[PDB]
Amino acid sequence: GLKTAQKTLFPLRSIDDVVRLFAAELGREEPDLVLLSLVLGFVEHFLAVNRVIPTPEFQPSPAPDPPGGLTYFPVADLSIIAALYARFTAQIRGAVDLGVSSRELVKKVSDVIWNSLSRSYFKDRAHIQSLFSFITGTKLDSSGVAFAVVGACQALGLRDVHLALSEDHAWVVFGPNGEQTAEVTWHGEDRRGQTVNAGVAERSWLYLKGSYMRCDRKMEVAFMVCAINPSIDLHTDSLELLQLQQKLLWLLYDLGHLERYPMALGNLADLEELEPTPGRPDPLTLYHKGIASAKTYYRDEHIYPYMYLAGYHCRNRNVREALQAWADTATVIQDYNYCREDEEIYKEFFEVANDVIPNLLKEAASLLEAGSALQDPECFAHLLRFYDGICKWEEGSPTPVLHVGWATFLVQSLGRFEGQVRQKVRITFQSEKMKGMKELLVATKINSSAIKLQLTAQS
Ligand SMILES: CC1(CN2CCC3(CC2)CN(c2ncnnc2Oc2ccc(F)cc2CN2C(=O)C[C@H]4C[C@H]42)C3)CC1
Ligand SMILES: [K+]
Repeated sequence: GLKTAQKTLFPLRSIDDVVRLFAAELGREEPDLVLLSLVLGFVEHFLAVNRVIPTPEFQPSPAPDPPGGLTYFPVADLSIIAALYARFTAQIRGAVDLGVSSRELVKKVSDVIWNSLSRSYFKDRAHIQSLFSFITGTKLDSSGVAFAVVGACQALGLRDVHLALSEDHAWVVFGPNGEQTAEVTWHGEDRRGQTVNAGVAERSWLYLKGSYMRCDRKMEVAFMVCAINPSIDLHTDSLELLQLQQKLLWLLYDLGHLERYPMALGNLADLEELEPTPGRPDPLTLYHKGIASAKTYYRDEHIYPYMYLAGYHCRNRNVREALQAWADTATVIQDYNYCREDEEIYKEFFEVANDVIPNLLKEAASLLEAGSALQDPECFAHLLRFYDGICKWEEGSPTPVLHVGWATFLVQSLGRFEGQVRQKVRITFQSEKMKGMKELLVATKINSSAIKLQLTAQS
């Protein structure tokens, strides 16, 4: 059952109503993860899953239809939300018979979630992150399973069970000092029931060498807020869900609950880039706050803080700063071993190397044709440092990184820098691969076939 202080806040008729419910919950020692996730999932379902109103091309009279379209909000009645809340609690409270939780108990709660899920659905669909999705559709995405287990543990009074988050995987931590770990969901087959010890030991990006986020209840709220998915379709985001996420992230920010959450700070900066809130820090300040957070709390072993920053510089045509931030990105990855479950960060580096940097340099070339970053040997050195970090990442790893297609874009990006610029650098490389082709990189003529042979040499 819901406390009367919670019920008095319903019905929710606006974004602001939702923000007040979140503000009220975050003022308590145990913000109700199940209540809050159900509200967000309900609002998201009727704003993005079933879009009620779609998202026109002057005259003396008023226009027949709203000339700028409509935004809307689906009213969240207490009756609807409490009914779903009671459904979840009856389910969880019934399936387990009851300040440190044991491994046997955590596995039990995890199994309750796991075995409730549909046997066959597309695990990568949008809008199956929330407990609304779990209750009304018996479907959860990978990290949504972990969040639901944490939520179920809170509903059972297991105050020591918490969400653990890397940059692409989720599990639970528990025990005396939060040092116990259990896999509860799949990634990518599954390691459910295992500890994460072997993943931390293999130095894969997926477990961040142990420098992963151990949430408290307030960061679990921040997680579900980051989990809002505004996509209506591939080309259309719900303005309302973006605005809801933005107001909620600022609320969490002001309470200090994004201090140890770098990707949440980058998320907020991305939103401020599109819709700046007057009186708030500008996006660059927030991007640098996320980098400072990763340095302070996670040993500077996170990748995305620098990709957030680089992307902003890229969209703002700050070529020098973008290239330096990508070089900084590769400098963090170079100390990891590329493992089989690391595909997500691989795809991000792939798009940077083979699309975003080529586009950035083509943009810069269009300015020069009409000082330019393409005439700056520091920019060229940053490009080489980016590839050096990727090569060192690959070096000695169980999985190859570079393939022939990467060499095509490298040759093209090298060519964007005139030989007279390239011949000015004096660089030392970490990777054997880059050491083995330093002279090819600074030669007046760029030997495409040799660079392809060298970049594709087997690790
Ligand atoms: C490349 C760039 C953009 N890019 C950066 C990376 C994200 C996508 C956008 C930001 N984001 C996250 N934000 C906050 N919390 N977790 C996140 O990721 C995880 C982490 C562990 C998991 F197990 C599952 C997910 C997926 N996930 C989310 O996306 C939100 C909540 C539901 C969780 C991943 C420029 C930087
Ligand atoms: K390596």
